[PDB]
Amino acid sequence: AISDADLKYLRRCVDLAREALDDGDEPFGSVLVDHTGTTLFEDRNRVKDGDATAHPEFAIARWAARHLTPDRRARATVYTSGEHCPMCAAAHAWVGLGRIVYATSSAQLGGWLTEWGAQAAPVATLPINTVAPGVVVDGPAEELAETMHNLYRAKFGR
Amino acid sequence: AISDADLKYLRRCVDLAREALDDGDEPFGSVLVDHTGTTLFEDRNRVKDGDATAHPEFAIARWAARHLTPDRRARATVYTSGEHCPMCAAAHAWVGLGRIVYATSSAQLGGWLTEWGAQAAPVATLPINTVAPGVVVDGPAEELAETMHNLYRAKFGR
Ligand SMILES: O=c1nc[nH]c(=O)[nH]1
Ligand SMILES: O=c1nc[nH]c(=O)[nH]1
Ligand SMILES: [Zn+2]
Ligand SMILES: [Zn+2]
Repeated sequence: AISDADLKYLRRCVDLAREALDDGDEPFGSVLVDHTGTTLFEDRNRVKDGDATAHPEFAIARWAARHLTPDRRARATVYTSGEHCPMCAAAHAWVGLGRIVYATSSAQLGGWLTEWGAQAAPVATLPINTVAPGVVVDGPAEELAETMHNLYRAKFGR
Repeated sequence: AISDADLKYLRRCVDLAREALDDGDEPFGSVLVDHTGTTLFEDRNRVKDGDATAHPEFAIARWAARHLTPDRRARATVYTSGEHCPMCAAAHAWVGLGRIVYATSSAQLGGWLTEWGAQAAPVATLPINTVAPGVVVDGPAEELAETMHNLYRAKFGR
């Protein structure tokens, strides 16, 4: 399901999540990749300037809306370190992007938060296909479960 | 309870939706109201230029994160002609806005779209509280339902 190439991109997402963490933001990174394997756009979380909606997948949906034809959007892939929240999953579906691949699920992150005693997000951790039934979704990647546990702990578990 | 003040704001939302319809956009309008009864920001749907995520409730959330302190956001009210889609409900809860009042439910709109044989949105019509469990939500308003049915019919009927 997750190819070797798919892993390479998820690892790039983990590196963008790390840049975010190192810069004071939350550890989420995301990459948009055309059908050919060329990276079109990369972004990471930027909520530290006060806007909690500054999620990378959202910015990818809007970048694609402005710069890609619908046909090209349907055949592009979004890679993300963490599974799209409902905001990001709906935006993705609204603009007509294609396959999503995630390293860790929002269910896992949900679970990990409570284990540390951290406050739950005000947004439910709904799987992507509850929000967006038509989207092709792959993940998680078992290889990245430990790394993402560590990253998420660095930010949310003290 | 939807009060008489609330209904006045919903009627302004219906007017903004009609402005969207006359401009060639989809009929959605929303208003952000301070706890003092002051209108702070007003917007409507702007998707015709090709960005399908140009929902007014989402513009409200970003304007609020930019312009209001967290505490002022929590005490302000968002009025909307149509119930927040999952993208907009999530954004609202991320930035920590308060009460939502809507004139017509996304369930009502979904049923109407099915009657017209209109193609269903790529985003599921989840109730606000499925996405954002902590938000106080009121509506629909029985008195504006037929009015919004007519505006929807103008855009989506066939
Ligand atoms: O930047 C983000 N991307 C997905 N979910 C979340 O809470 N934050
Ligand atoms: O502008 C919008 N607001 C709510 N739902 C929708 O499809 N569009
Ligand atoms: Zn998100
Ligand atoms: Zn919306």
